[PDB]
Amino acid sequence: MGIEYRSLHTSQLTLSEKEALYDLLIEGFEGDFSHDDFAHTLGGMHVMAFDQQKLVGHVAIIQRHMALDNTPISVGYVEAMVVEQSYRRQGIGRQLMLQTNKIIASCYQLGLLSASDDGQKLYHSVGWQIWKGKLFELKQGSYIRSIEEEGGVMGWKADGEVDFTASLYCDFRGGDQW
Amino acid sequence: GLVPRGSHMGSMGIEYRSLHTSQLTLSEKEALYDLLIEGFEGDFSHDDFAHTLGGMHVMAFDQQKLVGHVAIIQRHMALDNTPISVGYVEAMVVEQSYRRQGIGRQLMLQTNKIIASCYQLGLLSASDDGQKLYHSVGWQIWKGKLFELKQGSYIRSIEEEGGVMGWKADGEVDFTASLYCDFRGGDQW
Ligand SMILES: CN[C@@H]1[C@@H](O)[C@@H](O[C@@H]2[C@@H](O)[C@H](O[C@H]3O[C@H](CN)CC[C@H]3NC(C)=O)[C@@H](N)C[C@H]2N)OC[C@]1(C)O
Ligand SMILES: CN[C@@H]1[C@@H](O)[C@@H](O[C@@H]2[C@@H](O)[C@H](O[C@H]3O[C@H](CN)CC[C@H]3NC(C)=O)[C@@H](N)C[C@H]2N)OC[C@]1(C)O
Repeated sequence: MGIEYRSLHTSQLTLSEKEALYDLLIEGFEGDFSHDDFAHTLGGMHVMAFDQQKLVGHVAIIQRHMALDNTPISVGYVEAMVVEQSYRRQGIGRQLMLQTNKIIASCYQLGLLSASDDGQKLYHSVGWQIWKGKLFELKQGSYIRSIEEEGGVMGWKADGEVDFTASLYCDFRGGDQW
Repeated sequence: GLVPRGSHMGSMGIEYRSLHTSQLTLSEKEALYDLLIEGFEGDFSHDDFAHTLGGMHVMAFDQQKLVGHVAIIQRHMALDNTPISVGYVEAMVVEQSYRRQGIGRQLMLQTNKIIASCYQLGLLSASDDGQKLYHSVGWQIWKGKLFELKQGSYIRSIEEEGGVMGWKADGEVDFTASLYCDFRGGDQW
């Protein structure tokens, strides 16, 4: 412990934090990180962990506009969790998601994310549970169903009640829509 | 208790603060809502207040009084069939007694800064009485066709064409291409 946490919007980042963020994401994902993945990281809030001026952890929360069963839903979508390897064994990830949960709770109706191989445990340990409904994405104007993502997407409710069996229609982006 | 949030500058006795929605108190949320209705003379709907939150706010205060606001929403659209990241400008308003003092200009200058650092294109929907201010800081009429998701299908937004304005974020965007916005409650533009 001894890690200072900062919640800042992309518009508030230093050049130092951006350059440190980019190096951390590449080390953590090492070629699994597209230029599209980097694009999805930007535009919203970043939760960052610092060990005495040098960045050790990061998670981002971006606003997405989806449809939950023909009803508009304001989603805080979680992107690019990464913790430096030497710092992965200190609960930094859990602290990251708890600030994430607060931001989602004070801004959006629903938090969404697409779990990775390393972690479907950490997200579950702070209240995230697998999304059970069908998932759809925009593909050249019309909506295709994202079968390859169902079971990999998890949600988190904040002060409401959302049918985790309903269909979700995500907004359009580059690369992986989820 | 209360700590410094985001960022602050001052211009001619007016303090301007850029805050994310997650960085505002419930009291500040209600002060803003009070500002929006009085400033729009009742035209401001609850769907429009929902469209205001979730992103950044620039807020102008005459001393302790909230006298100006603008919001920058992140929206995910398509240009033709290319993905484009949009900072959508919402709920621009200055209190009636505080017009003619350069507050809307300063609000938009901060808006341009936020957009330039975060998104590829700024977009807004302006009134015919409001196009003059955004033109004064580089915004141009969008020339392409506009589309909106209605019940899962894209329909042409004929009534909004000519009323949407854009501001390129240090790049190149063809303002004659068509725009396919994201789904939301209330008015899509
Ligand atoms: C079906 N089995 C899965 C397999 O489809 C795949 O899932 C991918 C998921 O990981 C990825 O998002 C994660 O990777 C992005 C770029 N690499 C950065 C954000 C990161 N999540 C954030 C919260 O850290 C999604 N954008 C796309 C998913 N297809 O890889 C994991 C998997 C379990 O094998
Ligand atoms: C085609 N002639 C226009 C006419 O369609 C209409 O345009 C509307 C536009 O104004 C409105 O957005 C403005 O009002 C929102 C809620 N009222 C708050 C945000 C505010 N823009 C923010 C930046 O101040 C859009 N959301 C919907 C548009 N239909 O009214 C104006 C008009 C000139 O008559």
